[PDB]
Amino acid sequence: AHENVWYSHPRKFGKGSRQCRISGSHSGLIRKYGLNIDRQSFREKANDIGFYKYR
Amino acid sequence: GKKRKKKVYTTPKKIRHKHKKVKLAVLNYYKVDDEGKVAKLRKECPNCGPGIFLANHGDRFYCGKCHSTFATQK
Amino acid sequence: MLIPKEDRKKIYQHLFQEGVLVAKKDFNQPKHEEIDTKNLFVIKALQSLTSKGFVKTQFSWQYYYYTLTEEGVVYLREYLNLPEHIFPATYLAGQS
Amino acid sequence: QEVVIHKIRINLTSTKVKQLENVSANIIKNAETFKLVKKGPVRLPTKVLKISTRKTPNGEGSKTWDTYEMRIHKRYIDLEAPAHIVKRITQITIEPGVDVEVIIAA
RNA sequence: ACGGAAGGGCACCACCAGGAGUGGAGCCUGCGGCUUAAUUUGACCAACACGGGGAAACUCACCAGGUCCAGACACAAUAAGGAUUGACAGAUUGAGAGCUCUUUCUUGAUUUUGUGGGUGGUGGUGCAUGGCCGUUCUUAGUUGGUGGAGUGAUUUGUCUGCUUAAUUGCGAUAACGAACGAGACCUUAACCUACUAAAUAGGGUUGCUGGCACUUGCCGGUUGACUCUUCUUAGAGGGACUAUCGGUUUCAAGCCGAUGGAAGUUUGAGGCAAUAACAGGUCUGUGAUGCCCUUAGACGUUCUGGGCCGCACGCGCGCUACACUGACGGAGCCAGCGAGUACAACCUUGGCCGAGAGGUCUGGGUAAUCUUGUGAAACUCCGUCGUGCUGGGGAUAGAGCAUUGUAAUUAUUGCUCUUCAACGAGGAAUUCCUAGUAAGCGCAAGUCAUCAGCUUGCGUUGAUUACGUCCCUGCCCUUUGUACACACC
Ligand SMILES: [Mg+2]
Ligand SMILES: [Mg+2]
Ligand SMILES: [Mg+2]
Ligand SMILES: [Mg+2]
Ligand SMILES: [Mg+2]
Ligand SMILES: [Mg+2]
Ligand SMILES: [Mg+2]
Ligand SMILES: [Mg+2]
Ligand SMILES: [Mg+2]
Ligand SMILES: [Mg+2]
Ligand SMILES: [Mg+2]
Ligand SMILES: [Mg+2]
Ligand SMILES: [Mg+2]
Ligand SMILES: [Mg+2]
Ligand SMILES: [Mg+2]
Ligand SMILES: [Mg+2]
Ligand SMILES: [Mg+2]
Ligand SMILES: [Mg+2]
Ligand SMILES: [Mg+2]
Ligand SMILES: [Mg+2]
Ligand SMILES: [Mg+2]
Ligand SMILES: [Mg+2]
Ligand SMILES: [Mg+2]
Ligand SMILES: [Mg+2]
Ligand SMILES: [Mg+2]
Ligand SMILES: [Mg+2]
Ligand SMILES: [Mg+2]
Ligand SMILES: [Mg+2]
Ligand SMILES: [Mg+2]
Ligand SMILES: [Mg+2]
Ligand SMILES: [Mg+2]
Ligand SMILES: [Mg+2]
Ligand SMILES: [Mg+2]
Ligand SMILES: [Mg+2]
Ligand SMILES: [Zn+2]
Repeated sequence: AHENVWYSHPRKFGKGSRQCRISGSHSGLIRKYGLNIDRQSFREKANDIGFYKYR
Repeated sequence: GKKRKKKVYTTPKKIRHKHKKVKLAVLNYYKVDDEGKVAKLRKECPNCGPGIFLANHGDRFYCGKCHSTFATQK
Repeated sequence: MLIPKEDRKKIYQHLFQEGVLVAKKDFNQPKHEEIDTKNLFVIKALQSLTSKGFVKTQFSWQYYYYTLTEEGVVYLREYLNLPEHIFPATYLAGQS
Repeated sequence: QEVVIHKIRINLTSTKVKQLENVSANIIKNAETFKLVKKGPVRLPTKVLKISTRKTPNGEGSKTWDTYEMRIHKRYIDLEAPAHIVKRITQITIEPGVDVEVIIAA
C-alpha cells in the first residue's frame, strides 16, 4: 500500500465522489439543495427535515 | 443466489519480505583505537546529521534516515 | 496500528484537553481535522481505548462520537504523566 | 450622536407562516408605537421547494411516486429609522423557526 | 371460495361510439437466449426507460491481476546483542509498488506469530426477520359491547325496498347504541375593482429627453418627483351549501331541467387512506438484523485494465417517419413550473473574435433584483420545392474541428461536409382515454463533469366521440348449489 498508490485514484467528481452522509451509499442519491442523502433515508427523515405530503 | 468456486491459484507464492535480524551492526559501524578515540566506518550522513551511518552498495553511499535525500557517488 | 509514538501521545493529549472527539468517518484521508494527524490511526487508537473500556463511542451518521470515562481519564493521565489534579475541560462545569 | 437616518432593512424567513406573520406584526407594532416611517411588510412569492421520490426502496411494485415540499416565505420590510430603538427592536421578539436578518443599507 | 347459477349495481387498468396509437420499418432502452474469463446481479395484471439502473475511471456486485490489514482486546511466546517498520539504486514489476529480490542502510515495542476473541463483508438466506413500500382493493367494506337465535361452527346489529360514487341516507326492523373506513379534513386550481401593503411587481400623472405628425397627438427612453394598487405578489378573510325556481319522487332520501352566478360532476386535480392477508419484492439503502459462510495468497479494502454496451434470434416501454394539414428558406415573436458559485468554483448577461461547436474579457446573481420577459417549439405570414422513395425519411457510413474528463479507442457529447439505407399507415392481437380531456408541441428539474430517446412536473396549440350497458374482462353485495378449504390452476 504505497502512500501514493493506495487510494490513488481521483474522486473529484463522478458517482463515488460523494456519499449518502447517512448510509454512505452511492446508489439512489439525492443532491438537490445539498441534501446529499439517498432516496429512502430522505423518505422517512423528511418530516423532521420540514417536508410534508401536500400534493 | 450463487455458489462460489474455490480461488485456485496459478501463482507459487509471495511471502512477507522478512527484515534481517542484524547481530551487532555497531561493531561493523565503529572502530575503537585502543581505549581512547573511536572512528566511524564508511561515511557519516550530512543530509541527516552527525551519528547516522550511511549505506554501502557500490559507487554510491546512501541515506536511510531521510532515505531518498542522499545517494551520491564516492 | 503502528503509530509513531509522538503522534499517539499528541492524540491522547488532545483528547484529554477537549475531553471528547468526533473524527469524521472518512478513511484514507491525509489530515484529520484540527489535530494534524491521519484520521485512520485516530480512529484505531480510540477503538483500542474502547476495547479497554476507557472510552464510550456513539456512532451516528458516520462520525464516531467519543466520550471519556473517569477511569479512561485516570489511565490517560498516567500515560501523559500529568499531575493528578488536572481535569479535562468537560469536567470544568460550564454553568449557564 | 447617532441621529443619521439608517434606512435599516429587515428580511424574515420561515418554513411556517403564523410565526412569521406574528413576528411581522410585532415588528410593525413596535415601529409604530415608536413613531417610525415604514415601507410595509411586503409579500414575496413563497418559494416552494419540491422533491419527488420513489416510495419503494427497491423499485419493485407499480410505479408510485410522492412529492415532499416546503413553502418558504421571506417578506422583507424596511424602515427609515434611527439606530438604538430600531436595533433594540431587531434584537427582541424573535420566536423559534423564524429567522431574521438585518442589513444597514449603509 | 367457486359456479359456462340467479338477482340488483358498478369500472375506459371492461365494452359500446370513437380518438390516439403499439404490433410492420431504422434507431434507443430493458429482458431472455447465445457467447464470453466476465458479459456481476434481483423482479417473470402487481418484471422488463424497474432496482432513479442515462455503469468510460469509481458506481463494483463479475473477470485477469498487484497492493495493504482498517485482525480491536486477553494470554503465551519470542525479543532491546532489535519484536519489527521503512527504504535510493538497479533485477522484477504496467508501473516512478522496497510488491519481491541483490545488497546494504534506516527504524525502534506502535509491533511480530500462535492461541482465543472481534471486526469486515453489494457473501448466502425476503421461505428466519424489522422497516419499507406494492398488490389483494379505488372498490366499500370492517369490528367489538351488552341483547336475541342456536349445543355449537356462527349469526342478527351489517336488512326487505328506494337513493347515493359510498355500509350515503330515507327508512323497515331483535335489535340497541358505539368505533374504523367513505365523507368530513388538508394542498392546489379557480372569484374577490372589499381590506393590508409594496423601487426584489406593476400603473397613472409629471419632470428631463428621441423620432414623427405639427394643434395640445402618439410611440419611446430615463434608480428624476409625486401619487395609486386594477393587473403581480401573500396574509387576513369573504364566497357555494344544490342557492332560487320548475319537474319527478311511499313526497322522504334524493335525481332531472332552467336562472342567477365564478364555480352547480363530491366545483376540478389531488394527499392521507380500515380489518385481514401475500410465504409478492427488497439482506443490493442502512452501523436495521438473526442464523449460516469467510475472515490473510480474504467473499475485507485498495490499485491497473476488461465487462456489465458483446450477437445466429424473440419479446416491452419509447423516438423519428412514411411526406402537400407537407419539407426547406426567410419574416412574425407568446408561456409557465424551476434552478443557480463556499469553502469553492454554479446560472451566466454583455463586448469580442470563429462558419460551428466553441473559446475570450469584463461584468451581474447566494436570488420576484441577474441569467429572464428563460424573445421555446408547434404555430403565424411571404416565398421555393410538386406526387417523384422526391428537396419525405436520416439510420448505417468516411473525414475534420472542438468540448467535459487523469483517462473518450469499444465511436462520451456538440458542430461542419459527404453517404444516403430501411420505410408505401403497418396480420393476428393489444394499450390509453370523456374537457383544458386525449393528441401534437416543447420547456424546467432529477441523473450530471460530460452525457438522454427516460422520468417527474410545467405551460402552449388545443379536439372527434359518449354522458350508456353488463356482451367480453373484472369488482360490490344478496340468494342459491357444491364431494371445493393448499379453495376450479
Ligand atoms: Mg373500441
Ligand atoms: Mg406512434
Ligand atoms: Mg415496432
Ligand atoms: Mg448479461
Ligand atoms: Mg389491480
Ligand atoms: Mg456514462
Ligand atoms: Mg470499470
Ligand atoms: Mg475497478
Ligand atoms: Mg485480483
Ligand atoms: Mg455496505
Ligand atoms: Mg415475503
Ligand atoms: Mg352474545
Ligand atoms: Mg354478518
Ligand atoms: Mg376523504
Ligand atoms: Mg388587487
Ligand atoms: Mg323543489
Ligand atoms: Mg377529489
Ligand atoms: Mg385499504
Ligand atoms: Mg448481514
Ligand atoms: Mg468487496
Ligand atoms: Mg445492462
Ligand atoms: Mg419485434
Ligand atoms: Mg414502464
Ligand atoms: Mg428533407
Ligand atoms: Mg419554417
Ligand atoms: Mg412569465
Ligand atoms: Mg423561439
Ligand atoms: Mg430523399
Ligand atoms: Mg412532431
Ligand atoms: Mg432511467
Ligand atoms: Mg359512464
Ligand atoms: Mg384489456
Ligand atoms: Mg379438506
Ligand atoms: Mg378444471
Ligand atoms: Zn541523509
